[PDB]
Amino acid sequence: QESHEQCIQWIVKFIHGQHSPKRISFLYDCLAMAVETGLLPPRLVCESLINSDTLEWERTQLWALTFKLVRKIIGGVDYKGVRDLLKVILEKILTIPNTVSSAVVQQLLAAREVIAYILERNACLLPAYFAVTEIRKLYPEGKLPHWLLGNLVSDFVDTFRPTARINSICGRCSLLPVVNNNSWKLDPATLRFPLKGLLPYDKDLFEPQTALLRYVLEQPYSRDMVCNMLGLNKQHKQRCPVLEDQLVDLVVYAMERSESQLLWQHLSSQLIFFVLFQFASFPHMVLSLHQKLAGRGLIKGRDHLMWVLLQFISGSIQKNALADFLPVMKLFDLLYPEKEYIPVPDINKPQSTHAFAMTCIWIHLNRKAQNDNSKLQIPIPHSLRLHHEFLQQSLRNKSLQMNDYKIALLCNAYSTNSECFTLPMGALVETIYGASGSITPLPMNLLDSLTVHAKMSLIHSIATRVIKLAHAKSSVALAPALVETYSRLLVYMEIESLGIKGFISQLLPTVFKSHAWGILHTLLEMFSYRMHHIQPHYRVQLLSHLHTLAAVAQTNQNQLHLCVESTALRLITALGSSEVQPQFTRFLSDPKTVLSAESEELNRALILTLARATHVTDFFTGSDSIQGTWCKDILQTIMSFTPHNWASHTLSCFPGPLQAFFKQNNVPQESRFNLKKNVEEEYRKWKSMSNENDIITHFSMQGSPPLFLCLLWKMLLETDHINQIGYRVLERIGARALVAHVRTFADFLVYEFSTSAGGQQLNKCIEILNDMVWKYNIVTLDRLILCLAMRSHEGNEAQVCYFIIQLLLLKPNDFRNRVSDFVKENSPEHWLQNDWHTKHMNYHKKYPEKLYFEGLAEQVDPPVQIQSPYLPIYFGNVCLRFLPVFDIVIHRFLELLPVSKSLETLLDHLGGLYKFHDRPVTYLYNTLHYYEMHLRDRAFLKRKLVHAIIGWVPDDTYYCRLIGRLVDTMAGKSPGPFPNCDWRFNEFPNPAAHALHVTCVELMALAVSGKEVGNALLNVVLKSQPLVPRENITAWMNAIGLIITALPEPYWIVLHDRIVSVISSPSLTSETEWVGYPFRLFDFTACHQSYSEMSCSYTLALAHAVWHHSSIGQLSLIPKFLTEVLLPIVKTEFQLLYVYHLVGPFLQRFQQERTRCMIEIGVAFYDMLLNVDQCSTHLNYMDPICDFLYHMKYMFTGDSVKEQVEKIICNLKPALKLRLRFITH
Amino acid sequence: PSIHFWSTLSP
Repeated sequence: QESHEQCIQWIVKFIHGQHSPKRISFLYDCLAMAVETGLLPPRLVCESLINSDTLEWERTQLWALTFKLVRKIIGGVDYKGVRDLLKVILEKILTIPNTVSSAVVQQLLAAREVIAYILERNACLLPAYFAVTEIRKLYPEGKLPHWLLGNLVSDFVDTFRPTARINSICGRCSLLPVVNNNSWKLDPATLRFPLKGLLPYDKDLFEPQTALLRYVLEQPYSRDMVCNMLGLNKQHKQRCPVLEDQLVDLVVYAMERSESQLLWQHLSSQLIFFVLFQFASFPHMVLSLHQKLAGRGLIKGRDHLMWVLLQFISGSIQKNALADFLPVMKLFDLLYPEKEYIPVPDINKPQSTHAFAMTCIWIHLNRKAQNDNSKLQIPIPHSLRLHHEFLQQSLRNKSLQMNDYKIALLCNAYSTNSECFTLPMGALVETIYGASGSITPLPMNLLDSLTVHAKMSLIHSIATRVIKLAHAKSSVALAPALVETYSRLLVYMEIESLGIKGFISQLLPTVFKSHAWGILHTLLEMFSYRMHHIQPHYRVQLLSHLHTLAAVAQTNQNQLHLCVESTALRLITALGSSEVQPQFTRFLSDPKTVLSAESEELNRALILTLARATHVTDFFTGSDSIQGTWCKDILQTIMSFTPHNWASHTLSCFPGPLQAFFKQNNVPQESRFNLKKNVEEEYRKWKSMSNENDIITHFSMQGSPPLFLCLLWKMLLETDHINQIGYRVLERIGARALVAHVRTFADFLVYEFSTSAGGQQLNKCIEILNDMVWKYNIVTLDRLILCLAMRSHEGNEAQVCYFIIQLLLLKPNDFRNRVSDFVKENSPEHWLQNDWHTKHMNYHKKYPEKLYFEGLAEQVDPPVQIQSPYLPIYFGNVCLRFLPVFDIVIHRFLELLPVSKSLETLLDHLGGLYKFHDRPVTYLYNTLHYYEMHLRDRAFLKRKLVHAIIGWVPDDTYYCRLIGRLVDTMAGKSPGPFPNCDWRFNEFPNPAAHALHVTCVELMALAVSGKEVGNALLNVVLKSQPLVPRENITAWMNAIGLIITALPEPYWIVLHDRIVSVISSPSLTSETEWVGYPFRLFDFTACHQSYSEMSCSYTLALAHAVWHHSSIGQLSLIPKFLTEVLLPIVKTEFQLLYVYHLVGPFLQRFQQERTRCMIEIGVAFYDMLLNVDQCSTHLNYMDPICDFLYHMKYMFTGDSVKEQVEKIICNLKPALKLRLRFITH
Repeated sequence: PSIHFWSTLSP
């Protein structure tokens, strides 16, 4: 049993020991007949004869006899064994030398005979996929096969190109993404697309994706995306040579194109990041750059290149060894051959800093050589003598101003030195150090001229001063220039260790622990009103800090509570759609960190942000349950600490899982009758008391229902004044506890207004409400309006509530005057101004802000003196605080239909305040995407929402221009479809993102249907038109796919109709026979495509682009489309192959995200094959179809589906049954 | 008081 194989091998070598050819042949024949009668297992006998150690091509007769025997006895082996025998036979035959005498060549064709038999498809001993994968594994792409086999192996590999084409995307190398701070992953070894299986793919798919990587690297804030793309984890010094080479080539490309400041800053930042995170070696990049630039010729970008090098040399020279920075001298020798003298540039231009880069580099190198002295000294370059003399003379002069860039040059040159750096730093920082008297911050152009080391020194000084002042417990406010300069300096991302990570992780906790409450308020206001680009995790971390600060530390002050509430609301509302899930999935363990205990308004705002993000991202498409998702625990813990109900109109727009969650978890509501009875009883009890302490204790007791604002309304409705006791109760209750009183006052106001007359009875009530807001300063306008708009009324009550909001906003002059003045005397580009503080004092002096009930304190029969000191205010006011509330009010007014007319008046009167909005374009994009069903009929409501915030059937030229704008934006044009914008301060990091969002907003604002918009967008390519040049059609398809994927569902659903129209076309329906595979039918890069095959190929390519740019939720409709629409209309092989080409390449995505869809797709493919087999007389592409099915089972599906496919396979015709017999196993 | 890339606000 165990020794049978050993005995067989012993008999084999005993037979092989003979020398008589006739005797050997007779023994072989005897073994052959013993095998054919079943005396020996075929696997064992073939393995023994082939793995016998005595077999060698010198024994020609023995080799030939053994191979004819294995050919005779090879037919009874299971396919796994057959595959192993194929592998060992190729391994053995690989050892044959190229030069062999022809006297034995005919004797060594027995191996070719057995390989020919085993690779015959008709016999079907094993699946052809095993044979092709073994052959490809032994012989990779581009390797010429062994001369004995040649054409056999070549053509056998050549018969799998149809399968390799099915499993490939059309024009994949020319599809580019949009970088926003997945499907674009790349191999970190050779920049290859990860290809599944060993199939003979196209040649272009085996080349590195240098173009794609370069395009990604050219965009700002692409660091995280490129790390994710290349699969780099911040855990070890990977030191990617490919990444180093790409960075060097990008620098060379930029210098060649030099023949702006933001661009060079972007490169300097990219090199800084990649050198810091142990992904590149600076000396290695310098040496490679030197080799690449040697013998290039004209080089005009030397100053910019040396500035980029200085940005790292100055920062890292403090600790890094001097040997690393040595090759810079050789690079200077190459790029600066002049040996005469360089003239000193004018010091009145920003370029002066760039022109002094080499002198600064040498100064730093000389200083480093002066430390740890001896070894080697760096002599003065002969050319750079005038520059050194100029710097020395500038340092010698003790009276130097900021009119020119002498300060910047000295700071850049002498940053490393300590003694020579005090004078320029003092001259630069005293003006902002000096509330202090400094009002003019450092200019943005001056800041851009400085180096990274100078910027870090400036921020370190500012942070140290802030910490020292906070620890000193001094009441002096910070310098407005200092705050503005800090806000400006916190934009650069290369200083993350000190800029924003140190601002959030250390500075804010230190100020919190120091009990400053003035520094903390200034920092929070600065974050709210001056920070533009913050990483999402930093934003969420600060949101958690804000929530815990509001909860604890006894911050029972009106101003601090208001600042925390407003800041938290702005961060919650400003979250991105694609960022919510990754940011909130980290807090899955403890949602209470990112949630709140008492701010029902903040929790509801978070819920609304959740709903809009899930709607835009199509997270819930294909699902009808909330369990198993990340939203479940967050919603449950929101229901804790905050039970609330959602109105019908505001709940009907939520996704299905959200609606299902909120149908249950319903909270009972206090009845209006009981509310009115309680208010009347509290008023009668208030008027029945005569003491003072008893009233204060009774009406300020915690746990009593919050009815005191209702009592204030009831009092001054009939007596038109408030006693001193009312002020005492308001002071005692506290700002944090007044929120519940405002919340109940909202419902009481709605009930009272609904149950009231018209005319005088409303004019009086609205005048009372306006007086309470402004004259008495009881409650602040944005808080009141937010609490009104966050209610849960129905129908008539909802109309009354929104009417109250509109009347409170527009009827009096108090808010309109403030908005008009702020808009008329202020500008939003805060980084280009010098007198913001003077404008701020002007506005605040004209309109003072009251937060401690000053008006009510004054209007008491004995006047009451308020002695609560104010925290400093630097940036914010009521107009800027009202913007998120106005966004929410717009959303509610859109949700309710009868109040659509009031929204037009509100926009016409208060639309100028959006000039100060952070992300107006993104806000409109989200608003139009979310409310498409509601606004698709009210076309006039749009063009009014769009015109107020940013500011006829179009022909084909309009759509062509719209696509071409994004095409040229992605390509890169010197004029550009859009003017140059500062990505450090704009909402859009890239012109591509800016153009995409603007185009989507413009398309959604049109008064035409989504079907027409989508059909026209596809028709731009699918119907021949002028001004659509060829040879760039792939990027046109890329732009169309991007736009249509960003567009809502009624816009990208037309692809299914287009696909069906192509399926039912005569090109695929005709029964005309073709020679060979119809390659040109499915290939868009063909010579001449008539019209019908042109339409088919272009439709395939457009579908590939759309489904490559689509999300998984949008891809979830493909299985249902395939099962319901395409299944009963596919009857021909051409249609079957077309569907295989359509859906084939995208199985990998389904495998990674959604498996049930993959199973359904496989079952649908098998049913389609059965339908085609039944309808057609015979099958001509059995081999491609079976190869694709085997590849599917062996790579994606596995043995997952067997029961649903056995019945289908058993009903096929005998030829297909013979081919597909191994799928069942 | 060296200020490099690998420094932090905490002394």
